[PDB]
Amino acid sequence: QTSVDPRMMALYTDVTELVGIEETRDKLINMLTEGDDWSKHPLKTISIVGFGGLGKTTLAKAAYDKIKVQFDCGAFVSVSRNPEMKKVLKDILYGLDKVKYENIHNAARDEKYLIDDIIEFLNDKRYLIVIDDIWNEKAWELIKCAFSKKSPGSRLITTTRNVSVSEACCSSEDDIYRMEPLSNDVSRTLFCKRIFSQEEGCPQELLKVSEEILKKCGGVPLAIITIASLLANKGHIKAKDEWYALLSSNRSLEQMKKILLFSYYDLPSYLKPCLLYLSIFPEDREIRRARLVWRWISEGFVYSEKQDISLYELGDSYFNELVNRSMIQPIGIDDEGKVKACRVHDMVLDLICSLSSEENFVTILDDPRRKMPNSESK
Amino acid sequence: TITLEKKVRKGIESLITELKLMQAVLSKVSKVPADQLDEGVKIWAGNVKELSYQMEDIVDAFMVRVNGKDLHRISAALEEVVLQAKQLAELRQRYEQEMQTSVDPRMMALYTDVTELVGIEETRDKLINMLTEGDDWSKHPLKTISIVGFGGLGKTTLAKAAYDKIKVQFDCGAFVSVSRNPEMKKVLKDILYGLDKVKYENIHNAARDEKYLIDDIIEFLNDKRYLIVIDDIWNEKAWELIKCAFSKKSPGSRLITTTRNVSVSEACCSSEDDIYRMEPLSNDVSRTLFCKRIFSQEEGCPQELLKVSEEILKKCGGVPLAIITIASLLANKGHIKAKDEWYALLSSNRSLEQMKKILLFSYYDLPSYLKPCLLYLSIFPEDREIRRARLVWRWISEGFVYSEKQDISLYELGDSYFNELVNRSMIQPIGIDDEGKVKACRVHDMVLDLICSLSSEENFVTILDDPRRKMPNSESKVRRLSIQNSKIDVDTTRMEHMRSVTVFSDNVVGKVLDISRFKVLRVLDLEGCHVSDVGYVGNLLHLRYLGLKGTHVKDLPMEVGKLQFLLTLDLRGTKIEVLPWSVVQLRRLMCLYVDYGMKLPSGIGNLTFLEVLDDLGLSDVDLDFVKELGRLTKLRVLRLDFHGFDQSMGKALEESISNMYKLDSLDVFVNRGLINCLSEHWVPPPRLCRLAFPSKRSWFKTLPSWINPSSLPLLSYLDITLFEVRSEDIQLLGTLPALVYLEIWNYSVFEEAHEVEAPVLSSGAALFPCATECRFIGIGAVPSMFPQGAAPRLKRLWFTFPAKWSSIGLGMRHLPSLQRVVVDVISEGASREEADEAEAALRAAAEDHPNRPILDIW
Ligand SMILES: Nc1ncnc2c1ncn2[C@@H]1O[C@H](COP(=O)(O)OP(=O)(O)OP(=O)(O)O)[C@@H](O)[C@H]1O
Ligand SMILES: Nc1ncnc2c1ncn2[C@@H]1O[C@H](COP(=O)(O)OP(=O)(O)OP(=O)(O)O)[C@@H](O)[C@H]1O
Repeated sequence: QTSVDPRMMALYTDVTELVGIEETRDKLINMLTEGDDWSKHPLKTISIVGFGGLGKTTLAKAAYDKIKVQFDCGAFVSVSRNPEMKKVLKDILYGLDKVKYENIHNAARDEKYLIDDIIEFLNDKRYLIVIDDIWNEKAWELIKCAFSKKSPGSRLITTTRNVSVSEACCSSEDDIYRMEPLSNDVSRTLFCKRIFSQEEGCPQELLKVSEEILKKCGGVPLAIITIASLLANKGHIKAKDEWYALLSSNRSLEQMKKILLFSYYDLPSYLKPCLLYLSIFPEDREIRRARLVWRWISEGFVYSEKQDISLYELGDSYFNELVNRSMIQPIGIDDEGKVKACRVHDMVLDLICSLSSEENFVTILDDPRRKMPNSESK
Repeated sequence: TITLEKKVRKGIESLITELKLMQAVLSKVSKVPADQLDEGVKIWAGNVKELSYQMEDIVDAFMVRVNGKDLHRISAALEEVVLQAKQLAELRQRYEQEMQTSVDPRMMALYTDVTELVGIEETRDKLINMLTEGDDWSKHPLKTISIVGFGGLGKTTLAKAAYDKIKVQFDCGAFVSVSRNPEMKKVLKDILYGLDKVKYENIHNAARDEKYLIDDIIEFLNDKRYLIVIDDIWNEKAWELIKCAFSKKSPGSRLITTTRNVSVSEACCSSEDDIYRMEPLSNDVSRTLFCKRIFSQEEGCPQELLKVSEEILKKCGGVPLAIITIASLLANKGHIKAKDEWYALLSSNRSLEQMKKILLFSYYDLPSYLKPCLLYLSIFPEDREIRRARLVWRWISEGFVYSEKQDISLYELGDSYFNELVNRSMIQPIGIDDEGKVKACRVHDMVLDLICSLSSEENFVTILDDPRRKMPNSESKVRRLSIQNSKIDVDTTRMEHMRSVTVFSDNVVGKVLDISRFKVLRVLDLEGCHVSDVGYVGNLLHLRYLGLKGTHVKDLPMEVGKLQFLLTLDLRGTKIEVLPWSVVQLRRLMCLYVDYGMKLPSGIGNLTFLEVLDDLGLSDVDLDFVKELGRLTKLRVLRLDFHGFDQSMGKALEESISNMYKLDSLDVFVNRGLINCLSEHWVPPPRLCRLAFPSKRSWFKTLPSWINPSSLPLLSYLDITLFEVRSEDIQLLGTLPALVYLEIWNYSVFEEAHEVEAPVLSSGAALFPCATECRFIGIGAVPSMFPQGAAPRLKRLWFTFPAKWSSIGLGMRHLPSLQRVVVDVISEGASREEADEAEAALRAAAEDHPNRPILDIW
């Protein structure tokens, strides 16, 4: 049969296991209400952006559960990558009132009548609605119709991985919240709590390997949690040399890989090679963009049939699109007014290296790891 | 050599069958919108198209040229093309692996805010008045209104506005939309659910046939007033079925329908007064919409942008969809773009994709045999207008028009194709031809861009402009070429397989390119160019259309007799005087345009199949010529000149004319004097439909006797100048059944010194059925002409009135439909004091009429 989205179980995680939410939760809550007469201003929309595994839907869920009391009706809907609009509208309706629209998932009407139902139900009410995991523009363009009328005091929240989608949702660029990774102390406490759960005392021999591992994670809660479960080995903590072996180099790991690969399976077909090409450069350094663009043009990944196009600006567009989908961190400003360099997360780099190795796209030569392929003549 | 002949025949028959199959497949493919095809099928279809072109060329070569060398070349080409076909088949089979739906883009527009519509109030109130129209509207029978126009014009918006405004004064209503390929069950369920959301709340899950749903609708509407809107009807069967639910009679109920097709609207409404034709916005309204959309708050356009703004607004054409999309494109909500960027856009995103997808519905709906005929319009320049006869003859020459019936003329098929294109609101017709049909046509500019892109993606047509649209980067096989900017230079050494060349340049460099190398041509069109002489027209052997109009050609090579296939030969405005004799030997020839100053050779009787002959000389000609004229039997248009023609032999000419059974139009031009032909006891052809004598200085005597409505049952046009008109001559014209148009001159009033005599009509009613215009130039009377109310369709009247008759009444209430009157007064007999008296009198007589026509005294 078909499997279920691995991100669904995370909605049933206990609340006493979240480390550093209070600050961000209260900041978002203040961004929503913001005043004493917030219940008299026009409808507002907030959006949250970042890369996968950063903790967006967790924060939205926290704020929603905290302040849902001060409204009349609300819902918490999730849109996937390839959505069916009927399903989304039925989900909204069933979330607004479980009794009246109890059998709404069996009705067979088109989108116009479902939108009319949503409009009629929301007349003269304050509502708080969260829409999750939007992946492109058409979906929002259609769902926006149900919130066309004006309603003083109502609020919308959306979460996404794509930046242009967030610019299209919100009106002002002050209504965008950018998720950012945890600090070092918070990450360390999460780690300890996750593994040394009760002692919360790290032995000394493990300190420096712990620090290098935490640096490799980068403050992303998903990676921290998965590696902590890997090293926990609930029966027994592993040995120091085994920690070293892991650093140099299961269900949770498969889940993390499957989750991160959503952004790769979503790219247009002409952008997949341009991404794998990043597995040529070493780990932590940064890459000049001009080098990348000229090498892409030389390899033959950039072409068009129009008569009046310059390949340089096509390549630049490809680079900006890769940055747009939150798969690359830009750094600095070039001497011609553009980005200077780019960085890549380390787990993403490992995924890319494995993907590109499974197809003879690139062969790397390190002595400890990644030696010559055993049986390959080409 | 006997064996070779037998083999080539077999190969050709095989190719013909294969061509049929390939065309079936391609037509099947070309229906799917581009978003549902996969790349494999698309690539394979392109290659199949190319092979089809090659095989057509081989078949044509065999048909024309049939010796040893020819048969050898043909056998070689046959073998090669068969091999290529097999190879492509294997290639497709090698990489075949088997391994949601979007929403209508027009749906979001129903949720647009109402404060963003600019100029609705007037049209909205006009439609509302067309619906109610009175105080007792709630007691008249059921009425149906329809709205027509092209896409993006604002039909459903207007319907929605009126509906929301007046829905209160009814009991029940609904707003349903039918798509292109509808399911009738879904439409009926939609109506039911719209009428009552509570009772029929779960109606979309019921599973009954159409009969029971129709019965439910009929039972619910019993004893109620309802207002129902039905949207986006695309053909006739849908309405034919939905009409059954509104079969009973219900006083006070109303229906509205909106559509893009004209025949559908004629089938919905009863009277042609219940049709609303949407028309684009004016210039001021369009400009305010533009500004509002972009400069939203300032509403102040900077000066440097004024003229580019005006050119852009002219290109949009007043269609709200285009205005809105281009305004969003130039807005760039972050920042208004720069002036040079505006220029770049003018010379040359989500909203743009949506607009293209919306406009392409009318293209994906055409029958398969009409899609090429539309793409062919991408050959002509942007804003000019196109003659329809040119189009029709070029379509026939290219091979787009064919049928298997035995008794059909391709000219009327082509005319039907043109009228169908006009019917679907994809072409704007302009003017009236000299044979009673449309003259020219225009195309919207965005539609033109869409057509150009579509036709370019398939090597259908290659255009040559220097700034944009240069030679294709990697293309060795070009079939149809269109030269518009003579600045470019052409290679024309790889273009072996041309089919059609057209030059639009007044420029000298236009005549520079060599033509004798295109050994396979079908259409040569040099109309307007300044070429001087063409001796290479022979040795082409494949032509079908030779268009030389308005060129400086002095004389033709006496080798045109070799072109055994030549449908059209157009010589007008050239400097030719005598046609070469070998012209007689063009057995397949269907159209001959020529000036009356050119000498035709003798044996013209051999040119059977002639369907159109223009401006015969008829001067310095013997009798056997006028007798030969009687052999062209299937001839539908004729024009004569009678210039030097001796009027002693008119009887033979009239017999030869009476011999042509199929015939529609006829002209006779005579300089002066009395016309000494077409005597009485003539028996005109039965199907005649248009007759004209544009002389205006050569009169008939009293009237031809053969004008009785039995001999000419069909007639919709007439133009005669009589010597002296009687009173019981207009009577005979009243007897004529159709007679849409009419124009009579009285020769004695002007050239002689006779005076205007008042004609009186008597003994009858309904004298002029279907007479929309009448110009009695030389004779006039308003009341006594039309007693009891006759000609209840007239719209323009021309008559003369002496000032003597100031002391007959000018009451214009006999005639309801009057809209325009043109008068001229003769003031020498009566004094000025009677003159201004009569002027004010007829002015008041025009003012009392409810329609309030316009006057002109002259
Ligand atoms: N502050 C935190 N403390 C502990 N765990 C956290 C915290 N924030 C997030 N997590 C954990 O991170 C995991 C993934 O987070 P989440 O799925 O909310 O990120 P996301 O932005 O929704 O990812 P995606 O963009 O793929 O939907 C969850 O299992 C959650 O338990
Ligand atoms: N008077 C107006 N002012 C502003 N916008 C208008 C006006 N009329 C129409 N529009 C806009 O034009 C767009 C298309 O109009 P509409 O779809 O009603 O035309 P239509 O005749 O229904 O087209 P189709 O024949 O394809 O259904 C709509 O988005 C509407 O907002």
